[PDB]
Amino acid sequence: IPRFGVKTEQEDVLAKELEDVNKWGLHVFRIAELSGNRPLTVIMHTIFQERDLLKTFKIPVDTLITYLMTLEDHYHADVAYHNNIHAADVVQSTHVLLSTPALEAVFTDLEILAAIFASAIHDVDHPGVSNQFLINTNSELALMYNDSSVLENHHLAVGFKLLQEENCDIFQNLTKKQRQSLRKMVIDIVLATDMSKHMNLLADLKTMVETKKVTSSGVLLLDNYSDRIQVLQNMVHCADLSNPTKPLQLYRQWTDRIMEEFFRQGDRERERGMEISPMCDKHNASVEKSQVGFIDYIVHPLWETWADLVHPDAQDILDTLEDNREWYQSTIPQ
Amino acid sequence: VKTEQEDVLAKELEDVNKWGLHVFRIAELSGNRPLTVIMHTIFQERDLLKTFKIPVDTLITYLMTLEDHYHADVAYHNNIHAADVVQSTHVLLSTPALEAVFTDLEILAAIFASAIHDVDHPGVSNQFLINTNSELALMYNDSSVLENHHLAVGFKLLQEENCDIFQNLTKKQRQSLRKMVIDIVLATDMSKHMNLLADLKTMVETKKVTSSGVLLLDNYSDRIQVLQNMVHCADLSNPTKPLQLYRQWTDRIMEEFFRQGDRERERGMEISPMCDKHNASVEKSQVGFIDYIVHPLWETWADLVHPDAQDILDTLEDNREWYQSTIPQ
Amino acid sequence: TEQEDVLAKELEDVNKWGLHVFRIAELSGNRPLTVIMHTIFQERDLLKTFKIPVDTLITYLMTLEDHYHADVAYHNNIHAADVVQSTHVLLSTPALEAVFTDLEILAAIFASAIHDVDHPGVSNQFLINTNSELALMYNDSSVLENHHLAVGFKLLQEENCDIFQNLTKKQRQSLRKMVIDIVLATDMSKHMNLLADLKTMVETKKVTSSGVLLLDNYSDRIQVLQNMVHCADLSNPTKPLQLYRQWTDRIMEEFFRQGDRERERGMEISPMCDKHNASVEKSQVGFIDYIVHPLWETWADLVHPDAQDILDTLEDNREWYQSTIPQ
Amino acid sequence: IPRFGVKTEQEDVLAKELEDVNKWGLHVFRIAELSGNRPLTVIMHTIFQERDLLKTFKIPVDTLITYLMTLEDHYHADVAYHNNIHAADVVQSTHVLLSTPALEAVFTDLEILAAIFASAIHDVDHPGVSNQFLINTNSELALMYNDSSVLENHHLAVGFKLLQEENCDIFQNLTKKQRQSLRKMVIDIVLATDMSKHMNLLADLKTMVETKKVTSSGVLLLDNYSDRIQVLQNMVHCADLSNPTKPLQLYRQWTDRIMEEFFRQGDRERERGMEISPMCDKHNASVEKSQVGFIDYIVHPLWETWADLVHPDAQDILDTLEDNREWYQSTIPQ
Ligand SMILES: COc1ccc([C@@H]2CNC(=O)C2)cc1OC1CCCC1
Ligand SMILES: COc1ccc([C@@H]2CNC(=O)C2)cc1OC1CCCC1
Ligand SMILES: COc1ccc([C@@H]2CNC(=O)C2)cc1OC1CCCC1
Ligand SMILES: COc1ccc([C@@H]2CNC(=O)C2)cc1OC1CCCC1
Ligand SMILES: [Zn+2]
Ligand SMILES: [Zn+2]
Ligand SMILES: [Zn+2]
Ligand SMILES: [Zn+2]
Ligand SMILES: [Zn+2]
Ligand SMILES: [Zn+2]
Ligand SMILES: [Zn+2]
Ligand SMILES: [Zn+2]
Repeated sequence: IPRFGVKTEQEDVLAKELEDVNKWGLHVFRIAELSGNRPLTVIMHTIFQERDLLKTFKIPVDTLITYLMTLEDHYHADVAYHNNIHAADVVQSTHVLLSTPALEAVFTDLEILAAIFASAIHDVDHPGVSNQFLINTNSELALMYNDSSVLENHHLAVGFKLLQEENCDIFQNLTKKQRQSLRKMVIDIVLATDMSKHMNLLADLKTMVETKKVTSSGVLLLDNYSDRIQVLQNMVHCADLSNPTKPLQLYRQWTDRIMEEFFRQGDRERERGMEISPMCDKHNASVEKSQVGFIDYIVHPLWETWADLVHPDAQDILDTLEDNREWYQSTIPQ
Repeated sequence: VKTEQEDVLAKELEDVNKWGLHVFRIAELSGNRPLTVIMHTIFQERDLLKTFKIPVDTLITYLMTLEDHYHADVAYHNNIHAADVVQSTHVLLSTPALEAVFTDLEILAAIFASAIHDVDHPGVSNQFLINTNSELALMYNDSSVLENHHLAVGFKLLQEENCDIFQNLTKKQRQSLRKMVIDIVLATDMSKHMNLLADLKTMVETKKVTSSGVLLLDNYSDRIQVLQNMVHCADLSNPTKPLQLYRQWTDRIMEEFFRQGDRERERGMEISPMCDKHNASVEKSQVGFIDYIVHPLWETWADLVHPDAQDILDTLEDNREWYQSTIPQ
Repeated sequence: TEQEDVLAKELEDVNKWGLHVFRIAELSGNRPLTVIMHTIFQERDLLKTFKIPVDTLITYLMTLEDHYHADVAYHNNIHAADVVQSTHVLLSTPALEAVFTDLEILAAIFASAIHDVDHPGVSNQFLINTNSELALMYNDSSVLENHHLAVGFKLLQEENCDIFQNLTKKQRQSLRKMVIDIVLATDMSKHMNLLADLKTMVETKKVTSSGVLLLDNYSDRIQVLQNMVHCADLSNPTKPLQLYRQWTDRIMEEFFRQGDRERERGMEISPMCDKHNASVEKSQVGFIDYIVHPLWETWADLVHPDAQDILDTLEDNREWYQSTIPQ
Repeated sequence: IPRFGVKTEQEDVLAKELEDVNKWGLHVFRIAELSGNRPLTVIMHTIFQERDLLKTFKIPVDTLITYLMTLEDHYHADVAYHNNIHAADVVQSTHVLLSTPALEAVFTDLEILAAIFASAIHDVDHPGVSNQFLINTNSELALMYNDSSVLENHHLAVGFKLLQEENCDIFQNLTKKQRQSLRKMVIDIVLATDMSKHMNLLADLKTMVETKKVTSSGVLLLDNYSDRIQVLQNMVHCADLSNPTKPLQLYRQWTDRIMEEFFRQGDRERERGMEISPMCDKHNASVEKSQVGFIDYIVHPLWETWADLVHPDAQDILDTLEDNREWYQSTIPQ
């Protein structure tokens, strides 16, 4: 995109926007336009360089860029929510959560690499429909994964498979030991994004906040793998369910996108004479009531528990959530 | 009772048997279901549901399912191109020179084959899939990767819930249908164009017609060959359509080609031919496409059903001039 | 006929815990899974009940059996045949008499028949360490088990093979879910947590007035079915010594081959797979003590006292092997 | 790290057997027993060392052995004919044919590697039944490959797929251009092994013989890829059909195996109520007539043409073929 070794006017504007990668509330949609619809590539690249992950894991730059573009190319541009913009956002969000004071120096570079790589592939090749819809139509995807976390298993499978395309193996220089460890952590994290796992994921997290233990600096202390992976699973899970905690201006865009996607599934289900899934009926919808419900039963209980784990780090995020809830509350038409 | 969108749609569907159907218009009016609507319309028109005892619901379900597997984000190789090739083949099947030459099964094969010939097309060429070591290319050994895939997906989609539209055909019919469909779709791979055309010419030079001018086809070989070229012509019929339609196709294919070029540029790959938006020649390209591929093909087909395709050759030669006089200097 | 007079005679034990499966494999021409599944389907009148054409059932069974590897010493068609017949008997246990619908009975038996289809003779960890296509497809999670399910269902799609063609949509979805639930439960890594939940059920155990076990909701009925097939899969040590020793030789042969493969490859040799540092005897006793017995003891406490003659046979076979531990 | 790729205390007896690696009639069955059923791994290792392919293409020793073991592991031990022994034999036979005087210095190292690799993977994961059988039972395999060269397309896919297992990428150090060339040549060679392409192949070979050209040296002239790949295809095709041209003792063993595999398909076809395939009915078998017919209508016509192409290099191969043909003839019950 440059000319004579100097940034283009667009690149410069993009570079200036990217300066907020370490802040909750990055203008992720602005970055998607500026990057020519390459939010996931540019943001992952910026984060890998910010964290010096290329040197640490000897990842050639071109291989990194080639894989990222290939990964992004596999997110469907025609899907309203579960696309490359959602992935870029979950990546950036995870990146911010990883740098929380309460977790400073808690994770190794490899665990950090896993949290981020997992965030980047967690919804790749999402068809824009739920597991249940895939299950009810006897799709081969459902047949292949025995109707269990179909999409999630698929996202993982594809994320790894793309490492094999020409000059795409960003892990070519890791030892078998590192790769097996990285791989197990990424799998554990992504499978934990299947909402059907939510309740139990939160139950275990609350419990961890009970036996919780720290140091004289308030920094968390995680004994073994079981505790460290649990924090990472919930971290990415929070990032995936962070739309409601973002400045309303961003949140509203996420709401329109998820509803647009749900409504498309409802239309397809109606055409096919299937029962219209919950919240996927544009003729009997309550965008405001549903967002309030989403917040009261899932998002608030999750972030509240997280804010507790890293208290008081996630206070502003928690305040924003509660504020956005009241805003949606006051919007319900009587 | 009316419902406007319905009157305007059903009205447009009235041209289903005519070369020049306003397919883009039908796509809009049907809420983006041109393949479902047109296939179904055509299936009724030819009385196909009754002949092969295809339950309506199963057909509609399979059609929407198939249509759902064409990519909405692909400018050219999407559900609209599929619908067009289907309808274009439906017209070519009714040409006088072939009157009553094909059985109902063979008619079903040419149409189903047209419906799935490009399903799940990613918007990029075989060579791009090969050069990047895509899972698809490795699976098909770099040979007609996409075409093999289209077949595989088209058939596979029959196994989804209430999607087996051939559930009442016999093992004999299913076997015969499968083989014909496979032969037809694999023939759409452009790398096989030159040979297909040559082999077609040799057939015209043995054109064993009747007293009415109706072609004669004995063995499966002659038969399948006409079906392969028929579908091949349908697939390559954009230029022979009313200028207003042809122009939309041209804009669509270029959008897709340029998108591939941008992809290839991003990856540092050599930009494929006619895929560089910075070094384009839309007008010059189209003219060349017509002279070296489309016209040579259509002149041969019209030479097999003479004079059934005169208006087709005329519209072609006309658009050929329109784009030509559009060449800057 | 000179053969079936012997076979059919041997097949008269289908309902007894100790059938001579090996001899049956001989007499049937290495078709124990096809034969035994056939008998059991007639015995329970499953063909007429679900309107399964005879030709279709047999074609599928043969197709299914053909996908069990003849070169694998343990995880072959004989293990499959045996787990089927064993699940068959466990379903007739008094404490469960008339507790399961025919669909459920179908699911349990079908799940048993396909539970190990296309087993390569090596463990999930081996497929994982080698970056095999199977492990990459299933994200190193219950790799073999997911595969067994996929192939089992997939083979229904072959010529004249859909034995569930005449089931209603509801029956198909129900069966499908249950078969998956069962087979995924046979992954030994799920053992500990599957037994813990079985015991928690043994405590709050409740029966009907007729005595027969009272199975409330789906969660309770599937969990009982999961553990049942799991018991059938780990039944070898509870059978008569003669049979049991044949299984030990077979499992050890398969394990040693895997060990030899890991050695040629400079891979760490898996536990009990090193033929140069073997302990066939101590291992069977340890297998019986820390896994098999605890499982069959919790099952005894569930269908008490139905699983009595079996549990004693287990405790005896242990003594025998222990008396063979060198030192 | 052992001497012949695998460990064996019979190493001395194995070494003596492997001395004939460059000779037609190597005791392949004997080598299989001595290598612990690793004839493919041992023979490929020996050939790569002799041709110096590891050095030329920077193939790490351990990567090659791991791949060969993996590849050999995917030939089925329960299949009597299409197993690792047949693959080892075809590899070795192709190796001898590549060394024929009439072809000296004609092929590049890359083309030699392609011919040998293609021979090694040409029948991998063979089920022991024909393409026709897989097509008539609606096998998943036939569906994936639209009933066209089902087995052959699969042999190629598996052979290439296995390069992705841990430490199995023997082509990791080849440039992109080399990898594409090799891949195209291997695909072209293996697909030509489908017997349904036999007549076109032969007819084409005869044509080339008709206008055959030799250089200033006594070697064949091949300009374009088209003439080059054609010779390689016929060469491997000849190796695949070389059983009848080997010392009778070896030939008869091959005959028993193929018949055993054919009858197996025969029994399976009758169990399922299928029409038994030709030469698969153990109840109506004429093993001797069949071998004679096989030699008269397929093998001899092919080797006769190959002999002319490399005249007089394969004169003894042809002489043995005729001696063996008479042996089977005098074995025909009357
Ligand atoms: C901010 O919007 C949302 C953002 C993200 C999600 C996740 C994506 N898919 C899910 O099931 C949860 C749901 C949302 O809203 C849903 C809750 C109520 C209606 C839709
Ligand atoms: C309407 O034009 C076109 C319409 C359709 C096609 C087919 C789609 N892919 C192919 O390879 C042929 C090409 C066209 O023109 C191309 C040739 C020159 C420029 C683009
Ligand atoms: C009859 O023996 C056995 C029978 C069955 C099994 C199951 C099959 N695969 C498993 O992982 C468990 C293990 C046996 O013995 C093993 C335990 C110690 C050595 C081998
Ligand atoms: C050693 O003989 C044979 C050796 C090799 C083959 C090839 C392997 N598979 C084929 O289809 C051909 C066939 C043989 O003989 C067959 C032809 C007549 C009877 C069997
Ligand atoms: Zn998701
Ligand atoms: Zn997500
Ligand atoms: Zn196409
Ligand atoms: Zn097309
Ligand atoms: Zn198992
Ligand atoms: Zn088992
Ligand atoms: Zn072959
Ligand atoms: Zn072969």
